[PDB]
Amino acid sequence: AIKRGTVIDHIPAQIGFKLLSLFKLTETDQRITIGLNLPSGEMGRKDLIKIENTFLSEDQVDQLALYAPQATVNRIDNYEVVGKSRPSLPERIDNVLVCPNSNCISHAEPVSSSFAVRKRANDIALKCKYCEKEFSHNVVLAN
Amino acid sequence: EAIKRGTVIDHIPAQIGFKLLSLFKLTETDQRITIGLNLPSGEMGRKDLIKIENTFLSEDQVDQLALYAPQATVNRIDNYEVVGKSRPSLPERIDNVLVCPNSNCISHAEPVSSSFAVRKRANDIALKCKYCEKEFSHNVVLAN
Amino acid sequence: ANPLYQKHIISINDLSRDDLNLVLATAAKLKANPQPELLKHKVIASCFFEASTRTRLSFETSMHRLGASVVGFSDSANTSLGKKGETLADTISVISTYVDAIVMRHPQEGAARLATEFSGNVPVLNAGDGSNQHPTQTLLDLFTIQETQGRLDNLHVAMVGDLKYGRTVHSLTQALAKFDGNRFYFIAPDALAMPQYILDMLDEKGIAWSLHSSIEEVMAEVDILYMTRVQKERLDPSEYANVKAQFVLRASDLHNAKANMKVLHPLPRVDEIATDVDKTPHAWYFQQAGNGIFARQALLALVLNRDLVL
Amino acid sequence: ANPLYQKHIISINDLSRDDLNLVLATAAKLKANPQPELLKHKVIASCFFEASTRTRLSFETSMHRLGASVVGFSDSANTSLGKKGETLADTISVISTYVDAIVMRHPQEGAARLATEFSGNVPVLNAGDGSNQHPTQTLLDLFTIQETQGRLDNLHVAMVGDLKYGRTVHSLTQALAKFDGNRFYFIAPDALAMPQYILDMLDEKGIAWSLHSSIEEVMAEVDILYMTRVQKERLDPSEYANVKAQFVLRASDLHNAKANMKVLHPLPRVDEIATDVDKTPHAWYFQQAGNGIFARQALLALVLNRDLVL
Amino acid sequence: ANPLYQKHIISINDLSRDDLNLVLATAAKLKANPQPELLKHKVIASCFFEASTRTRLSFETSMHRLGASVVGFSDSANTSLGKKGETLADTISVISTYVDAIVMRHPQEGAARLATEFSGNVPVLNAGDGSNQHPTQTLLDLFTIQETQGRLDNLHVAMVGDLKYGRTVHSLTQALAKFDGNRFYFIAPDALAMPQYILDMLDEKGIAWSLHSSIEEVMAEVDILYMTRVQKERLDPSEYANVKAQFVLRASDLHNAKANMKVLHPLPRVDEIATDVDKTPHAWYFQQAGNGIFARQALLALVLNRDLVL
Ligand SMILES: O=c1ccn([C@@H]2O[C@H](COP(=O)(O)OP(=O)(O)OP(=O)(O)O)[C@@H](O)[C@H]2O)c(=O)[nH]1
Ligand SMILES: O=c1ccn([C@@H]2O[C@H](COP(=O)(O)OP(=O)(O)OP(=O)(O)O)[C@@H](O)[C@H]2O)c(=O)[nH]1
Ligand SMILES: O=c1ccn([C@@H]2O[C@H](COP(=O)(O)OP(=O)(O)OP(=O)(O)O)[C@@H](O)[C@H]2O)c(=O)[nH]1
Ligand SMILES: O=c1ccn([C@@H]2O[C@H](COP(=O)(O)OP(=O)(O)OP(=O)(O)O)[C@@H](O)[C@H]2O)c(=O)[nH]1
Ligand SMILES: O=C(O)C[C@H](NC(=O)CP(=O)(O)O)C(=O)O
Ligand SMILES: O=C(O)C[C@H](NC(=O)CP(=O)(O)O)C(=O)O
Ligand SMILES: O=C(O)C[C@H](NC(=O)CP(=O)(O)O)C(=O)O
Ligand SMILES: [Mg+2]
Ligand SMILES: [Zn+2]
Ligand SMILES: [Zn+2]
Repeated sequence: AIKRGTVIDHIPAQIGFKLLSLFKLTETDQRITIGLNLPSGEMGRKDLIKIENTFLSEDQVDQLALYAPQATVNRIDNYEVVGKSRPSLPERIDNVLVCPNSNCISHAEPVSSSFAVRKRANDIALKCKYCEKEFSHNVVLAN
Repeated sequence: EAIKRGTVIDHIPAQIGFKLLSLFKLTETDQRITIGLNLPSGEMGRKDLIKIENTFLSEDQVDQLALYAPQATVNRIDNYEVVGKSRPSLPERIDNVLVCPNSNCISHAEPVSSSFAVRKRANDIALKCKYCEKEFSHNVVLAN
Repeated sequence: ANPLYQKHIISINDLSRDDLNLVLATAAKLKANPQPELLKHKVIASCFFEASTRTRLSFETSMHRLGASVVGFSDSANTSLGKKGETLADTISVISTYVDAIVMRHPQEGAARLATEFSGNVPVLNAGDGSNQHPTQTLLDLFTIQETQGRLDNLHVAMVGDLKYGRTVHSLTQALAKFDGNRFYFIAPDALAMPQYILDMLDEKGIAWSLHSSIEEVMAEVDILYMTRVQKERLDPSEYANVKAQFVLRASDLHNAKANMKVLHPLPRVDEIATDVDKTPHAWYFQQAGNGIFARQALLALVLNRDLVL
Repeated sequence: ANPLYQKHIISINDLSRDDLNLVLATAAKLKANPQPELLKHKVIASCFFEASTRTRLSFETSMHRLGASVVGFSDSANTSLGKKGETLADTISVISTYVDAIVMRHPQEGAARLATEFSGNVPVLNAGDGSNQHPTQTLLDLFTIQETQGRLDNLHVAMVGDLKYGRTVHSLTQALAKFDGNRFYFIAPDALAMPQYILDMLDEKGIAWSLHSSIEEVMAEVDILYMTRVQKERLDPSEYANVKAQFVLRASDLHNAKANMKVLHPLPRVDEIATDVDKTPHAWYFQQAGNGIFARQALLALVLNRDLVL
Repeated sequence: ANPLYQKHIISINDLSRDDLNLVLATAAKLKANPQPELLKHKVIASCFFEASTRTRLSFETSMHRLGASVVGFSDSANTSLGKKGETLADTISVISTYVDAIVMRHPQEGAARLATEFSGNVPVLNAGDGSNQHPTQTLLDLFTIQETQGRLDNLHVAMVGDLKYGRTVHSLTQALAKFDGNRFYFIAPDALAMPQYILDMLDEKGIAWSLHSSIEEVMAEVDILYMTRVQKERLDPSEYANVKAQFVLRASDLHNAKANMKVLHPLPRVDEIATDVDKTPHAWYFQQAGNGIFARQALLALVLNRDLVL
C-alpha cells in the first residue's frame, strides 16, 4: 500500500511483465511493487504493478488500452485512491507499433509509425497512416 | 509479503532485479511472484527483491546469479520457514542464455545451445565460447 | 480558391464526390478549349522510382500543354538515393526547395504520403505507391466512363484480374462508391481477390457487389468491363501460380454484351485481352489512355491555380 | 589403450605436452618403419568445406600409406548441405554411421567441436575450423621444429604476419607454451595482432613475449622464423588495408641469421616469402609440408589403433 | 547365378517381391559376417550429376567394405559432359569400357534407363533419376521397416510431404505393394499428391489407401510414419506455395503413437521434423541412414558376385 503514485490493477496474466519492459517502468529510483499471477475475484489470475510518486504519461495510458483493455489505473494521493478509471482508448497510436505490411515505406524511412484505431466484435483494427492497410491488433501486437 | 513455500532472492543490487527476471525468464510460470524494486536496505542502502512460490533453485542455478548479483542471498522457504540460505559463487560455465559475439561462430547457424567457460580476469569476468574458443568480457556478451 | 488548390493528391479516400466532379468538369473544358499558358513559369518534378509508360508520359505531356517545365527522373539508379544511400525523406526535402509540385511513383505503399511530410508547401501528386493507391488513374477512368456512359451512378461495373495488387481498382472502386446505385462484379482468382477493406467500405454504404468465376456470367449485364494485369512484380513467391492471366477476353466473348458496353484496362495488358478485341466497338482502353491527358491537365490546373474560368 | 585412442582432436588447448610428444614419437617410428596395413579395413571420411591443398592431400595420402580407404568431398556444393539446406549437425549425424573417423575442415569457428556432439563414438579430427584451431598443422610444425633444432624447449620463435586470423599460430603458440623456456616475438600489423587469450595464457605461465615492427630486429636471435599468409577470406572489410603482406622476407634479410635457424610457413605463401629464399639453406617450408605425412600418419595410428605402435 | 547377378537396378517396378527379400537376406548376412574382399579387383564408377550426401557416401563406403575400388565424380561440371558438350549416352559409352558397374544419380527422369542402353554388359545402379525412382533408398527403407516391425506385411504406413516429386515414395510404395495387406495413408498438399500411376497400381491389387489432411488423424494407427522433404529443386514455379513444409512433426505430436511405431525420413530434412523429435524413441531416420550401408553392400554383392553369399 503506497502513499502517492499509480496502481495498475486487473492486468491479465503474463502481461504484467511486458508493461514493465515496454514502458521502462523499472528505470526509476522510485519504489516499485509487482505481483504476478495473483488470485483475482473477477479474473481468477491477474498481474499488479505499484509505483510510488509516479504517474503514467498519456502516451503510456493510451497504449495500455490495447495491451490490457480490462486493466484499471488507480491514482493515489495521501494513502487514498483519488482517480480510478479504465484507460480510455485513443484513435491514433504513434511510435510503438510496427506495420505488418513488409512493403510499407514506414520500415525504411525516418518516420514514426502511426495507426488509426477502431471496431469491436472481437479484435480491434489498426489502419496504417502510410500504406492505408488495416489489420487486427492481434497481428500488429505480434510486432 | 511472506510466502509459505519457494525461493526468495534477497539483496539484489538496484537495477539488477529486472534484468534477472528478463534473462532467466523468471516470470514464465503460473506461480505467484512478488517483486520489490528500489527497497531500503541499510546493508546495501537500496535493493531489489524477488519472491517465487513453489519454485526452487539448484546450487548451479543460484551460481548463474554471481555474474549479476554476487552479494545476493538465496533463501529456500518451506512451511513459512527459511530452511536454507546460500550465496552465489562464480560458476564454471554459463549455458543457453548468452549469445556468442563472434559472428563467424558455428553456434549461430546450427541447432546447439550456447555455452561459455567463466573465468576471473583482472577485475573483469571473461567468457570463452565452447565452440569458437574466442574470449570476451562478460559486458560485451549479449543475451538471448 | 478552388477546393483542390495547393492540395496533395494521395488517395481517393481523401477526396469527396464534388472533388472528383470538379476534376471531370475541368477536364471536359480543357479538352474543349486548351489553355497553353495556364501553368507558365511553373516547374514540376516528375519522379518515377518504378517503371511507367502512360502515367509519366501523359503527366509530362500534360505539363507541357499547359506551359510548365519539367525536371525529374524515370529511374532512381542515378539519383543520390540510388548511389549514395540517401533517404526518400531527404530526397523530397531538397527537391521541394526547387519545384512548384511533385509527381511521384514509388514501389512502396505509403511513399507519397510520407513525401507530404517533407515537402512543406509543395503539393504531392501520387502517380502510384506500391499496390495501394492510383488516384490519377481513377480520375481518367471516371472521365472515360462518364464520356461513354453519360453518368457515374447506377452502373454495372465488372472488374477482372488481379484485384488484390491492382492499385487501379482500389482507387476506382472507392471513387465509384461515392456515387449512387452502382453495382460491382468482381472476377478474380481467390489468391488475388479484392481486399476486405474495400469490401467493408461497400457494405457500409449499402452497395451491391458479388463474386463471379467467369466473365460470361455477367457479360449481358455490364456497362463497364474493367480488365487488369497480374501484378507479377508484386506477387509473393507463394502466389506464383497466378502469374498467368486466369481470364482471357476475346472478341467472341462479346456476342451478348450490351451495345453501349466499353472494355477498359489501365494497361499495359499482357494476355488478358486478345488483340482481336482491339477492332471491336467495345475496345476503349486506348481512348481511355488518351484521356490521361485531359484528367492530368485538369488536376494540375486545379492544384496550381487559385481559380480558372472556362 | 594408448592415451589418444578414439579421441577427438579438436584443439591444442585440450591436449597436454605428453600427447604431443606421443604423436611425434609415433611419427618417428612409422617414418623409419612404415606399417602399410595398420589401418586396413578402416574407412575414413575426408570432409573439406573450404579449400585445401596440403592438409587434405597429405591426410588422404597418410590414410592410404596405412591401408585405410577414403570417402568424402573437397567442396560442400554437391553435398545435401550444399543444395538441399541440410544442417552440419545432420550431415555429421549420418556420416558418423558410415566411417571410422571424420577429418573435417570448415569456414566457421567451432565446427569441429560441434561435429563432436553428433558423431557418437566416431572421432573427429579438426583439419581447421575458421580462424580458431589447426591442431594437425601444429603437430607437423612441432615435428619440423624438432627435426631441425633437436629440441622443443628453450627456443626463440618469431611469428610473422596475420596473427589474429592464423589458426596455425593459435595452435602452435599454445603448443610451444606447453614446453619450457621458449621465447616469442610477434611481428604483425596492429589490426591483425595475436589475440588476447593467447597472450594471457603466456603471461599465466610466465613465458616471455614481445611485439616488434620488423623482422630485422630479431633475425639475429631467432631459431624459428614462422611466416604466415594474411587470411584475406577471414578479414572484415574494415581490415582491408592489411591484405598485402606487410613483411616480405627475401634472401638478403637472412645475412645475420644463425646457421641453425629455419624459415617455416604453413603455406600457401603469396609474397611474404620471395622466391629467392627457396634456394637458401634456411628455407624449410617444403620440407615442413612433407613432414605433414608423418605427423598425420602418426595421428591416425594413435586415434584408430588401440596399441602403441613400435 | 543368383537372380540379381549382372542385373541393372533401375526401378522397383521391374523387381519382384523375391528380389527384394533376396537383398534383405544378403544384407542380414554381411552385417553379421563382413566379407571385406568379396569385391576385390572390382572397380566401380560413382557418377553423381546432382547433389548427394547419404547415397553417394554410403555407396562408396559399401564398395570399400567389400574391397572394390572407386572412380567417378560428385559434380558434372568438370566432366567432358559439363564443359565440352558431350551427351550422357557418349559418357556412359566410354565409362562402361572402364568399370565393372556404374552407380549413377541424375536430375532428369529416365537417365538410369538410358545409360542401360549404352553400357553393354556393365550393370547400372540407379542412385536416383529426377523425380522418378530411387530403388536403393527403398531397399534400405524396407530393411529398416523390417528391423523395427519384424515384418513387411500387414503394416499401416503413412507417407507425408511431397509425394508428387518424391522418388523415394514412388519406389517405396511400389515395393510395399508387393507384400500382403499393407495400408497406406497419404498426407500431402493437393498440388504435390501421390501420382495417379501409383494409386491405379494399388487399386489393381486391391490395396487400401486414403488421403488425410493431418498427421494427427492417423498417428494412433500407424506403424511407419515416413516423412519427406518438399523437392524444391523439382518444383514448377507455379507450385512455389508448397516450398515450406506443410506438416511439421514435433515431439508432442507423438503422444498417441504406438510404442512400436518408428518415424522414418530419407533425409535431408528441413523443418518437417523438429529437432526435439531426435531424442524420442520413435526417431529412427539416422538408424535408417546407417542401414544404407547394409542394403547397398548386399546389392553390390548380388550384382557383382555370381554366387549367393552365405
Ligand atoms: O491506499 C491505497 C489504496 C489502494 N491501493 C491499491 O489500489 C488498488 C485498488 O484500490 P481498491 O482496493 O480500493 O479497489 P477495489 O479493490 O476496492 O475495487 P476494484 O478496483 O477491484 O474494482 C489496490 O490493489 C490496492 O493495492 C494502495 O496501494 N494504497
Ligand atoms: O500489494 C499487494 C500485494 C499482493 N496483493 C494480492 O492480490 C490479491 C488480490 O487483492 P485484491 O485487493 O485485488 O482482491 P480483489 O477481490 O479486489 O480482487 P479483484 O476481484 O478486484 O480482482 C490478494 O490475495 C493479495 O494477496 C495485493 O492486493 N496487493
Ligand atoms: O515481502 C517483502 C516486502 C517488502 N520488504 C521490504 O524490504 C525492506 C527491508 O526489509 P528487510 O527485512 O530486508 O530488512 P533488513 O534489515 O533485513 O534488510 P537487509 O539489511 O537484510 O538488507 C523494507 O522496505 C521492507 O518493507 C520485504 O523485506 N519483504
Ligand atoms: O515465510 C517466509 C519467510 C521468509 N520470507 C522472506 O525471506 C526473506 C529472508 O528471510 P530472513 O528472515 O532470513 O531475512 P533476514 O533479514 O533475517 O536475514 P538476511 O537474509 O537479510 O541476512 C525475507 O525477505 C522474507 O520476506 C518469506 O517471504 N516468507
Ligand atoms: O501496372 C498496371 O498494370 C496498372 C497501372 N498501370 C499504369 O499506371 C500504366 P503505366 O505503368 O504505363 O504508367 C499501374 O498501377 O501502374
Ligand atoms: O591458409 C593458411 O595460410 C594457413 C593454413 N594452410 C594450410 O593448412 C595449407 P592448405 O590450405 O593447402 O591445406 C590454413 O590455416 O589453412
Ligand atoms: O532428397 C530427398 O529429400 C530424398 C532423397 N534423399 C537422399 O537420397 C539422401 P542424399 O541426397 O544425401 O543422397 C533423394 O531423393 O535424393
Ligand atoms: Mg479489487
Ligand atoms: Zn503500413
Ligand atoms: Zn563462439
